[PDB]
Amino acid sequence: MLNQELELSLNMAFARAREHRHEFMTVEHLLLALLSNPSAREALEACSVDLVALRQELEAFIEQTTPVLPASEEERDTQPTLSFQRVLQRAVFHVQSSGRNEVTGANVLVAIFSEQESQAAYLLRKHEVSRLDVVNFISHGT
Repeated sequence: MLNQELELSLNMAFARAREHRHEFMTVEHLLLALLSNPSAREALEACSVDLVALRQELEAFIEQTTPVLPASEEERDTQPTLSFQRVLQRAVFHVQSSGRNEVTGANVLVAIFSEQESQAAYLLRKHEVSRLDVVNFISHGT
């Protein structure tokens, strides 16, 4: 049910975490991946969000908080955490309820706002991304 561009973003996120040997991937990794997803980026530019500043702070936070695998063996692949899974599950079932067939990066962006205590949500608020604006742009513009 995921559209090509969203599948690409998720694959890129996985491939990035493997390159970095990151032990797990949180909702913050997901948001970082969405900053270059056309659907989610378009929604963010419509809100006049400074994507450069947002990306830099998100990247800093990830590197500073994500454990990195030692040159040792075992668990070579990264694992999505409960926040990463919840957000995707939320988007998928919200789209299914809207009668639409495709899940886009923008739908996933809206779902991230529901992870209220996450650093991802904190940074969206910090950078003045109103969920109301995002939702209005999606309902009408897509």
